[PDB]
Amino acid sequence: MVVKFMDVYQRSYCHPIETLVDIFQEYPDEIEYIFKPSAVPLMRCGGACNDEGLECVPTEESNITMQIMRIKPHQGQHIGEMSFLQHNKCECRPKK
Amino acid sequence: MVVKFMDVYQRSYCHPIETLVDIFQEYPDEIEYIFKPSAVPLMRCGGACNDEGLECVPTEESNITMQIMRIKPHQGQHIGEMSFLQHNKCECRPKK
Repeated sequence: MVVKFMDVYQRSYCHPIETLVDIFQEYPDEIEYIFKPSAVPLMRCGGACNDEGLECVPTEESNITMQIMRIKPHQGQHIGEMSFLQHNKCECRPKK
Repeated sequence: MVVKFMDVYQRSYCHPIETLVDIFQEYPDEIEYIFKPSAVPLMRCGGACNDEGLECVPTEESNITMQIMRIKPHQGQHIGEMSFLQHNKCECRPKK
């Protein structure tokens, strides 16, 4: 079959999407660590907007705490809680 | 609460993930066109593997056809069918 355009557009439109997010990218100051897993799944805004003058951005957010394996040379592996930001609501906004 | 490590790793482990994929990326030979929506959601392999000599790749795939709006600046627009690859099964394999 074929997905009809209106259906394709609505499902591709700006909304919260579970996304794999690199841990080190979120915690840029932890330069001595390697994390396992290296990326975790987090709800993040993504998708289209009606006119190019707009971008998909969060209008509501919250945090989630996860146990992450933190590995630094000579310190063996540690399992530690790390907090990550999630997007609960998304809307199209003018590119500032 | 806190998501326990075993669950964190399991949810982060190589598997098919609904991913927003840039159409022009899947069809880089379609220069003249602006697609709308510019990206669509497709199931794509993503996630961690146990050791770094491995990468998450598809081991079963399929196709999905969607009606996409094709725009040629100052030339009008057409709604047309476009085929996209989908990943149905993923596995961690050597980075040959």
